[PDB]
Amino acid sequence: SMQDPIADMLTRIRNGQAANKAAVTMPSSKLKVAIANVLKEEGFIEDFKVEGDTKPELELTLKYFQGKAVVESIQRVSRPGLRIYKRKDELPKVMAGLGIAVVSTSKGVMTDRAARQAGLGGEIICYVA
Amino acid sequence: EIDYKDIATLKNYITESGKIVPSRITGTRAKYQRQLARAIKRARYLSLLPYTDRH
Amino acid sequence: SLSTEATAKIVSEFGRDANDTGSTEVQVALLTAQINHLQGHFAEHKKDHHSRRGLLRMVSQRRKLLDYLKRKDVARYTQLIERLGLRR
Amino acid sequence: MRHYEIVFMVHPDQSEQVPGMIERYTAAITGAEGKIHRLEDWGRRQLAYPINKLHKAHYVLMNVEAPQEVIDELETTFRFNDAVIRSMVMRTKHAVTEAS
Amino acid sequence: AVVKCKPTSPGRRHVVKVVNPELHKGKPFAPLLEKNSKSGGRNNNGRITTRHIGGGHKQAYRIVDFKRNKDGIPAVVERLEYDPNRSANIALVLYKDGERRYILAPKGLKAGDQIQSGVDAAIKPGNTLPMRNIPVGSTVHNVEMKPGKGGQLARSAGTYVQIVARDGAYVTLRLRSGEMRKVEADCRATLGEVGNAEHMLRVLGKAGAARWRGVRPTVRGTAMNPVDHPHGGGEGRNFGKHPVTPWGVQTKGKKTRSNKRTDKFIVRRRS
RNA sequence: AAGCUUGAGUCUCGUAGAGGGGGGUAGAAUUCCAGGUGUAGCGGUGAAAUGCGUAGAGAUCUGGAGGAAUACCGGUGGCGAAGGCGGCCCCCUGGACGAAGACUGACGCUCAGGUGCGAAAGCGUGGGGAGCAAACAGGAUUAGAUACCCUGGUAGUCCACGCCGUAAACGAUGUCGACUUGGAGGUUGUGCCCUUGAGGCGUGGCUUCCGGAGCUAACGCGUUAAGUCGACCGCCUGGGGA
RNA sequence: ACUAUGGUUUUUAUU
RNA sequence: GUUUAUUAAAAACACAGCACUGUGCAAACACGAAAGUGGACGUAUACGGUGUGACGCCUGCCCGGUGCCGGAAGGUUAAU
Repeated sequence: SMQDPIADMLTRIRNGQAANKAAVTMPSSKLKVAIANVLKEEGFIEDFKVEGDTKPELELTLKYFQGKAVVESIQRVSRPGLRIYKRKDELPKVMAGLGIAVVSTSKGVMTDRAARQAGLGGEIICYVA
Repeated sequence: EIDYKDIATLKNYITESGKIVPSRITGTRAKYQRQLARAIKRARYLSLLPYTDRH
Repeated sequence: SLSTEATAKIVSEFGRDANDTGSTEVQVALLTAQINHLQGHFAEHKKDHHSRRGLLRMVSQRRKLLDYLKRKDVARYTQLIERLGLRR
Repeated sequence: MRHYEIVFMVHPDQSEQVPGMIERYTAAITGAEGKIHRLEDWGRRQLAYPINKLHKAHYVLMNVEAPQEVIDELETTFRFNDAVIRSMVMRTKHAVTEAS
Repeated sequence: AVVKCKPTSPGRRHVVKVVNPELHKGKPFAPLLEKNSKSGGRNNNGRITTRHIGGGHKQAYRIVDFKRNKDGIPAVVERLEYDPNRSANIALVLYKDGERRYILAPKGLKAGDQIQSGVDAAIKPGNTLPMRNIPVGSTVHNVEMKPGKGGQLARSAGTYVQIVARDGAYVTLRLRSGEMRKVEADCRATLGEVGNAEHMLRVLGKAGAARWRGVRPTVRGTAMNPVDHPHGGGEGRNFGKHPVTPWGVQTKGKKTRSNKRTDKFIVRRRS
C-alpha cells in the first residue's frame, strides 16, 4: 500500500528534473520545508514556496545546468527498513566534496560539512551530488 | 427490447434463414444487440420466428 | 446481495446518526448480516468454491476489523459481541 | 414485486379442455390466496417450426405477479399436463393490462 | 444417510449401514399384521422347492393396499416408517373419515401431506390418476397392469418407471431393466419415485448377519459327488465340463421365459 | 498522552458482464431400430483389403430414441485470482465500476509453515456410455511395422461423490503501492451541452497501438513499464552423471 | 504446386 | 464358524464380498403328468442358478473343440 511520504517527494524531484518540469508540488510537512531550505542554499533547487494552511502543499522550482538537472544523484539510504546514524567524524564523504550528506540533528537540519564544523552528528536523511 | 408479441420490428435484425445479423451492420452496437438477441431467442422457442434452417 | 431494507436496519440499531455507516460497529454488524445472508446459499454442501472465496474475504474483513477494534478499545469490542452472536 | 409472464401453448383440439382448467393453471396462486394480472388467450397461431408433430396451436398467458417460492409449483403445473406442448416463464418484466 | 460402522471385533471398520432418521422408530399399525409363518423353502409335502432360504428371525407381515380400494377419497400421510417385509419403506395413510391403510411410499420424507386420487385433484406426485390424463416422459411410480388389479413393478428402494409413448386406449412403459411394453390407459399411476433409494449402499458385515435374514449355506455343487449335485466331478479343481443347475442344465446365459400370454404387449426386452 | 487527515473503506442514488453453485428442459447432428419407393453397389486410397452388400446395403421419403456436444448473435466485446467461463430456462450467490454528499480514521500492506482452489490423464465406487478412442485384433503399408494408413474395439471421455495439485501455468516477468512527456482508437459510468449528434467537453474504471525519459547482449518493456523509488517473502549459483 | 514411403556414408595434418 | 458320529477338524467346507448369468410377476424354478404348495404374497436397490473368496497392485495370447445369445436368408430335413 502507500508506504512513504518522502519517496512521493523525491520521485517528483528526480523524475520531474528528468522530464524538464518547471516547478513540482506535493503535501507539506515540517521536515519537507526543513530540507528545502538546505537544498536551496546548496544550489540543488532554484526556489521553494508553500501553498495553504489546512491541507498544506509545497512547490519546488527545479534547477538546471548545461541542458540537464543540477543534480547527478539524490539517494535515500536512510529508509523505513534501515535508518542510518552518523557520528561527528563517522560522517561519510559524498563524492570527494562534490556532494553533501544531510543530517537531521538535535540542533537543526544541516549538511555533514556544517555537522563537522559543529562537532555534531545524528540521523541521515539523504546523500546528494 | 425483450418481448415476443411483435415480430414486425424484429424482422429487420434477421435474415431469411432466421439468423441474427451482426451489430456492425445494423448500427445496434453490442449493448442493444444483446437485448434484441433475447427478444429473438424467446420468439424462437415460442415458434414465432424460425430457429433452424435447411432449405 | 443483501435484502434492500436490511442495511438501514443496522443504522436503525448500531448507528447514532441518520443514514451513517462510518462506525466500525455498524460495519461489523452489517458484515455479520451479510455473512448470515450468504450462509443461506451454504449450510449444506461445498460446491460453490468461488462464492466461498468472497465469504472468506468478508469473514477475514470482520476478523481484520475486530483485530483493529481490540487494539482500539476493549469495552467497544466486548459491547459489540454483546449485541451480535460472536464467541457464542 | 416478483413477476413472471407464464406463457403456454396447447394442442388445438384440446382447446375445449382449457376452460375446465381455468382455475387449475392458477392453482399455485389461488393456494397462496392471490390472483393473477391476466389469464387470457393470445389466439390460435401457426408455428414457425412444428412442435410434437403439431403445426397450429393455441396460446395463453397469465402474468402472475406472484412470489418465487411458488415458481416450482408453476413448474409442476405443466409437468404432468396433457393439454400443453410448451410453457415459458419470462422473469421480471412487470405486468400491465391491454395489448396482451 | 448413509454412514460407516466401527469395529468391535476384527473386522467391521469399513462396513456401511443405511440409517434414515426421518422415519418413525415406533410401532406398526396392528389391524394390518399377519403371522406369515416361514416354510424353509419347503412346500406342502416336500422336500426343498427353493434352496438357501431357511431360518428367521420371526417376523409379522404388514398388509399393504396395492389394489387402492375406493376412489377419490381425501387422505393424509400420518406416518412414514421402515418395513422389513420389503425395502422401499412404507407410508401410513389416513382417509378423511378415520380409515387407516398401509400404502407404498413416496420419495418424500415430510409427513402431514394431503393426498387424493383424481384428475381435478392437485397435479403433485402422490395423487393417483389414470394414465389417459398424463403426458409423455412422465415418471409414474408403482402401477397396475390391468385396471383395478393393483400395484406391481418398481416397488424396490428408489425404483421407478417412465411412460415413453401414449396412443388411443393404451400407454407404453419403459422399464429400468431394459424392457418396453404397453398397458391400458385406464390403469392407475401415482407419479414420481419410490422411497428409501439408499439400500444398495449397504454392505452387511460378517457372515452371521445373513443368518437372521432368512439365509442358510449350501455346499458348492462343484465340491461334492455327481450322485448328489450334477456339477460334482472326481478330484475337483478341474471340471472339464460346462457349469450347471442342480438338474444338469446350463447356468450361464440360457434364457427361460415361456409365458406366451403377456408377450404381444411388449416392444423391447432385457438383454 | 491527545488532537488532524491526505491513506483505506462503507453508505445514499446508480453501472456492467459467457464469474460460480442448485434444480429444470430444447435446438440439431452422428447413429441405429422399423415400413413405403428402389437396385448392385458402398466404404478406403498412391492402390487397397478387412468390413458393409440380394440376409435388399448405399440413396430417398417417413416414424422413433439414447447420449455427448451446443451455429448465427460473437466484436479492438466481457467475467473470474489462477485452473477456468459462450445451449436456454428458473432459483441462489461471489468479486468489480461512477457522480456528488457524508462518516469513521491508519481500520492499510506483506508473509516460512498451514489452508482453500486442479485442464487433461490416472485412481476409489456405482450408474451411464449414441459418438471419439489410449490396450488391442483384423486388414494394408514396409526391409520390418508391435507405429503412421483403413475397419472395428476395451479402458477413459459424461454424472454424483472422494483422491491426485501437475504444465510451453503465457499478459512467461512475486504481492501491495507511489512517480513521469505527448497523441489517437475501443468500452462503459457520471457530470454538463434543446444531446432535439453513437456525438461533443470535462472526468473515473477497464482496454489497445505508437512513444519522450530510463532500462536491456539483443529482441523488447515504456503510465495495465522490464523505468525511478518505499514495505514484505520466495527461487538461483557451469554442462553431464541426475 | 503434393508422387505412396525409406535408413546410412571411417579418420587426419595451413602450422 | 463347518466336517468323514467310531483312525483325517485340514491347506477341504462355509462367508460378508467379487464376478458371470436367469427372471416383467399367472417371474424364473421345484415335487407331482395334475391336485396344490413353496419362491412370495416379495417385484429388478427383488428373487433364482453357478463360480470365485479380505485387501492391495495388476491382469498377455486363442473362436479349432464344447455350450449359450443374437442374426435371419439359404442348406440337410419330419408329419403332411
